[PDB]
Order: sequence, then C-alpha cells, then structure tokens
Amino acid sequence: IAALVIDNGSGMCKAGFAGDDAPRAVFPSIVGRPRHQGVMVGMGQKDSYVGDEAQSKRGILTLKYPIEHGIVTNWDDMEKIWHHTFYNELRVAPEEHPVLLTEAPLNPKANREKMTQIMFETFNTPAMYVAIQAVLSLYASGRTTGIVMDSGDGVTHTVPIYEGYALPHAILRLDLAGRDLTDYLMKILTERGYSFTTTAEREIVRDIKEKLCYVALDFEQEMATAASSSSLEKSYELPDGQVITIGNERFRCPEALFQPSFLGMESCGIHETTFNSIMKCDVDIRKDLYANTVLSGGTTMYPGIADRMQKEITALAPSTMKIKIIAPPERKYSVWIGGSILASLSTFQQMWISKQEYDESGPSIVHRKCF
Amino acid sequence: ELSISLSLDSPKLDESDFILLSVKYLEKSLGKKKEFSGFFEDIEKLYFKQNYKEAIEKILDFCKKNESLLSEQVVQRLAEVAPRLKSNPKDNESRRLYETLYADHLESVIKQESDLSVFNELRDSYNAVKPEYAVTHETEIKTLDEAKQFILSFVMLNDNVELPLKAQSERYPKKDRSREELGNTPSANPGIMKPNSPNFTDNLVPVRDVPKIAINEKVAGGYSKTKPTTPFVASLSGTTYSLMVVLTDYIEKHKTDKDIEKKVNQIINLWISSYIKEGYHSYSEVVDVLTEPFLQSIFDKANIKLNYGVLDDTHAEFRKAQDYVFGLTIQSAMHHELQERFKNKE
Amino acid sequence: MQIFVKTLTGKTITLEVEPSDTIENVKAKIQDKEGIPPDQQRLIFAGKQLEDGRTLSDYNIQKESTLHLVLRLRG
Ligand SMILES: Nc1ncnc2c1ncn2[C@@H]1O[C@H](COP(=O)(O)OP(=O)(O)NP(=O)(O)O)[C@@H](O)[C@H]1O
Repeated sequence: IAALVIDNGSGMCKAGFAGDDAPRAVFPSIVGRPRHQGVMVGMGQKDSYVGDEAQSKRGILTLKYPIEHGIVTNWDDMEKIWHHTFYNELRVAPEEHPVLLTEAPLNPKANREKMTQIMFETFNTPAMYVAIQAVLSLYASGRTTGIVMDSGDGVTHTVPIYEGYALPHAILRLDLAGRDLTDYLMKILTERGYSFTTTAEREIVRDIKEKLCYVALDFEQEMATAASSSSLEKSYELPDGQVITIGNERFRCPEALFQPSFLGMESCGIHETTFNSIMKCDVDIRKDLYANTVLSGGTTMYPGIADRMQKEITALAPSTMKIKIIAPPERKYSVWIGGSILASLSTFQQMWISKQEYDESGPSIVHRKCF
Repeated sequence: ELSISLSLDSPKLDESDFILLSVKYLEKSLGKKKEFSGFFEDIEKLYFKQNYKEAIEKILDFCKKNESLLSEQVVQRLAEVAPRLKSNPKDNESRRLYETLYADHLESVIKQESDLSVFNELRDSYNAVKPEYAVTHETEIKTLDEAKQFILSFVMLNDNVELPLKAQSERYPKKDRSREELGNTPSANPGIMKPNSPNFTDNLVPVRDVPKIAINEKVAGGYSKTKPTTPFVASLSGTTYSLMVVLTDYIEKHKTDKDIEKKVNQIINLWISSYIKEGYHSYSEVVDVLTEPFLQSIFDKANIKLNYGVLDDTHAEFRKAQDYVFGLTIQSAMHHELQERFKNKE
Repeated sequence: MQIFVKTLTGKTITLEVEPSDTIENVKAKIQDKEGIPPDQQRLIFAGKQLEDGRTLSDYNIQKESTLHLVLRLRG
C-alpha cells in the first residue's frame, strides 16, 4: 500500500507518492470558473478548471487562489484542488491511500479540523496526518532541531524547531516571497526599456528569474562589477524571437529578500528575520539554531543565497558562534521530500489518524495526534 | 500494542509516563470489564498524589495476575523498564501537562460551588494584616477572577509579616531555587508546562514572557532531590506562609462559623489552582508547605480538615496526558528511525 | 527630584533622582548609599511592585514621593 504526500504550499502544490524522492505532480494552486455562462453550454455539467488548464484559459475564466499565503481560505475551492490532485494528477482512489498533508506555521485550529473533516468525509481516506511544512523540510536534512527558512510563492517563514516541534512563540511570517520578486523584476526591466506588464509577460519574467537571477555575496561589490564590466550580463531569447540582455537586474531582484525596501516594504530582510526569530528563543537552544539554518523552497533557489546568509547572520550573531546554513540542491521540494521520508518510515505507520479514530472522536482528533 | 513497545523504547521515559502508558494499554486490551473498575480508579488517585512507587507495583501486580487476558510480550518490557525508571524535576513534562489541565478543572469546580462569600469576608482579614504599603481592598468580589486577583495579592505581605511564620519551618530551609537571574523567556504554553515543550494545538495560550528559574543542585537535602516527581517551577512557596497569616486571622474571627471548613478549603483550593495556572508553582511546591505539621496545627485546633484540592474524577486530565505521552514517545521513536536512515545514506 | 525610600525599620533613604531614571537605576543608587544588592530589592509605590524596565515617570513618581523598600530573604 502506498501513502500519498501532498504539499499544498503557497502557490504551487506538490503531490506524489511516499518512497519517491520527488513529487510526480506540481501545478499551480489555481481554480477558475467561467466568466460568462455562454461557455458552459454543451459542456456536460462541468463548471470548473483547476491548475494548469485554468492558467491557459484565464481569458474565459475568473480565477481564485485559495492558499496564497499558505493558509487555506476557500474550502469549496480547496476541495476542487484536492479532487484534481487525487483523481487527475495522481490518478488514484484516495480511499485506497493514507494521505500525509502539509500545513503552514501558525495554522488556526479551525483549519486543521476542517482539513481533517474533508480529507475523511469527502475523500474517504483510510488514514491521514498533518505536518508543519518547515518541520518536514528539517527532517529531509536529517535534523530534528534547527531553524528552517521556508519561502515559496506567496509567503516566507522563519520557523525555529526544537525536537520536532515548531516553537509557536518565535515563528515569524514574512509577507514577501517569490511572486513579489517576479513583479520587481518586471519593474526594473521595464525601467531599462524592455516592457513586461501583461499577465503573459509576468510568466516570461518568472522564467528569466528562475534561470538567470542569483544572490550577490556583496551587493555593493557586484554593482561595481556590473558597471565596470560586462562579465555578468546574460542573454535571453524571448518568445517573439527577441534577444534581451540581463545586467545587474539578475542580482537586484533577489536582493529584495535582504533589502525589502526595494519594494516599499519597511519590514526587515530574511537575515534579520532569522536573527529576530532566534532571539525569541531561550538562549539555551540558540547555539543549536545557529548551527542548523535550513533553507527551503522555491524562493531559496538562487545561486549564492547560502553563502550570503552565512555572511549576514555572522554579522548579527555573537562573534563566538558556529553558524552553518544548510541549503540542499533539491531545496525547492524539501517539504515534500520530508513528507515522503516520514510517511515511509516504519514507526510512522503507528502515527496515522485512522478512519476509526475519526468516527469516534470527530475532526478535533487532529489536535491530539498531530502537534 | 506495537506502538506501546515503541514508546517504552524512550530514553527519556519517567515514572509518570510509564504509569500513563501502561494504564492506557491495560485499558484498551482489557476493555471495560467492571471487575477492574477499581484498579483504574485507584491508579489514578495514586498518580495524583505522586505515589508512583505504589502504582508501578500495583500495575505490575496486575499485569501478572491477568497475563491470560494480556500480551505477556508487552508485560515483559514493562517489567524490565520499571526498575530503571526515574523522574527528572527539570523534565517532568507529562506531569506538567496533567497538573495544568487539573488546575483548570479545580477552578471550574469551585466556580460551580462557591458563593464567593468567603472571599468577601477575607478582605477584612487581609486589611488587618496587610503591610502599611499594601493597598486596602475596598471593592466587592463578584467574579471568581476578582477573587483570584485578591488572593494573589497576598504576595505584598512577603518578606515581612510572614517571617515569624516562615521561621518555624524545617522544610523551607531546603528550598532549591537559584539566585541566578536568568530573565524571562517567551512562551505560548499554559501553566507549569515548559516553554519549548510540545503541545496540543487546542491547548496553547497567547504568547507572553515567562520567568526562567534555575535549580541550585548544591542545596544539601534540596526539595527537588527529595521529591523528584514534583516538576520544578520555582521550588517552594513562601507566599504560602502569607496566605497563612491572613487565614489565621480569618479562622480566629469566624471560629464560631459552622461552615468554616468549606470556606477555608475554597480559598486553599483557588489558591492552588491559581498558582499552577499562573505558572507560579507546581502543586507539591504549595501543598508541601501547607502540610507541615506546625501550620497544620493551625487547622486542627479550628477543626478544619483540608482536602488539598483533591477531586473525585481526575479522569479527563489523566486521559489527555496519555494521549500526550504516546504522542511524545512515538515522536521520539520516529525521530530515532529517521536519524538512523540518514546515517546510512550520508 | 528628591525621592524618599522607607525600610521596614522606618528609616528613610533620601535620593537625588530624575524622572528619566529607570527602576534599575534607582536600586543601583540604593546599593551605592546603603550597600543593598539590586537583586535583593523589591520597591513598592501605589501598592504595586515596581518593575525595573519602566521609568519613575511611568509610575507617577514625582517630587517628594515616598517609596517602600523590602529586602528579600532566600538561600
Ligand atoms: N515566579 C514565577 N512567576 C510567574 N511564572 C512563573 C514563575 N516561575 C515559573 N513560572 C512559569 O513557568 C512556566 C514554565 O517554566 P518552567 O517550565 O517552570 O521552567 P523550566 O524550564 O522547567 N526550569 P527547569 O526546572 O530548571 O528546567 C512559564 O509558563 C512561567 O510562567
């Protein structure tokens, strides 16, 4: 029997089977319904498009995003996203597969129950479990104590974890993530003179970001190299055939993580967030958090991020302090990977929430078996 | 059944966990045959009173006398683990959750049994024995929370007033609280539960800063070496002596009253609940000051028999702590498997 | 300002102070004049235990105000 692992994380959902080292399905967390009724005619009681097919038809559809900040907000839409992942992306009967699911930090109590009611009542799984995204990411690096920085599409989180437990008094949420960066890249490339302003143009910039942006080790130094050399300018072939060139924009976009002001945001950068998070913990565990900063997600996926963070936290931490940033190359799907390891561990078989338990105790059973 | 064997594999397992886990396994497998009704009621009473030695023995003298209806494979591990069980005052986490839950129950109870008439009467006794620098309590007590805020203000009488009383103790002189100033730390955990400890999600409290207190392991005969089953919050309470000065005045002025035992118990009981909930102290950190014979002499002469907050059903709390200990311990088991898997792929 | 601090004996420490000064600052001035350890100190005004972080201004402690000092006994 195979267990399913679904990371409903921010904008992109990662699903697949436990044991595998990669998800089989990744797709946007997007639901659209017809804008006008004339398009439902003769379409067999279908009413909805979910995921990729909803992005292709955004012209004929009104799109809704249920988990833009990692917290589910529309449960009617989230059921359709889950139907789509079980029946269409995975091509599986969820009643045959125990399902490990994933939740943001500081997820409100009501939401864990609702998730559990739907997973059991609507899809009729035999077992289920809920883990915190950042904790699984720690597990995928073989740790149970550290501080994870989880950053995907719409939300960034610094999560101190001690012995498998996310410390609720030090969790910090940053409302600056991948999609805030793709928009800045557009702005600054439009300021050079190449125009990116339509929804189809955003998607182009999202590719140039993922393929050509990196994190400078010293912002000021790299700017100098750019203005005094061409070594770093790179070229990109556009869909029309046009070749645009990318200069200092390649590193000025991910700089917004350490310098959020570039976007009109007065909050602090992902390095000071890490410090601040670590300072809301007992000094008696900080040594362990410093030595185990784990980077996680699609926004952590820029060349040179780990070297940079090491240098920034080294400048905020005490002098005598072993600082280690861990940022695997598979770091984009590190949550999902933690899920697959956990769900395929022998001892976790005893740790599922069973259909029997759900019928006996109701959706609140989630609070007693999933910390 | 397999789960419990995996939980008994925990290195951190304490006397509390064993009692909780073992009774959990005895209650599932045996079911609710009423013959055993009493064993279960009795174990829970022994647990509350921290008589772990009697309960582990009774538990083991029940697993052998019913092995036919039990797994003898599991009884084996229970008996091997038992002689090695300790309790760690700095890490008695399952009990820290139990007492925190019990305190909320004790309050719910006295809220359903109290005309807060005793507390309105105590105000006169407080004003009499209060220091010149304490505020007179003038308002009337209508809520139980106002009754809490009143009794928890008797701490202004501390370090003066209660000194003739504290000085007659032989127990308090073995308090183990370190003078070291460690400041405060953030926490979202209720009661005497520790800040970095794992918790149920419907058992959090809004984040506030809480006191970091350290044990002085050099105190010869220290309370925490003497009562390792008590969780260390702040060692012994000397504000308990302060309640005593006020209580002595009250008993003196209401001796003729026929319902005085009921009333003094309501105060002792709200004080005990409040101290755990507020995180100030653990239960035995307060009860083990009050039970000292010199202070109990004050109650015996007034013919007041304290119940010390003992209720009739600690059942809900006992059960929620079983869920907590299974959770903690398969968690630990699971963490041991993962680590091993990564050490074989490293 | 000139505040007054009163020991359980009744004795009166007179101090020179500013509304700027914190409670931590005040206890230090007591250690300088009387030698009483800051950590041994518990200052009281308006019936309220006085916290170190706040300022004499945050506590309506003005000129000629009288404070009560209690010293802690512990092991
Ligand atoms: N004097 C006090 N006043 C208020 N709250 C206190 C006090 N002492 C302890 N606490 C509470 O104790 C709770 C948890 O801390 P606690 O778990 O007692 O420390 P600890 O880490 O176990 N110390 P140790 O026994 O040395 O490991 C917090 O919620 C605090 O509010």
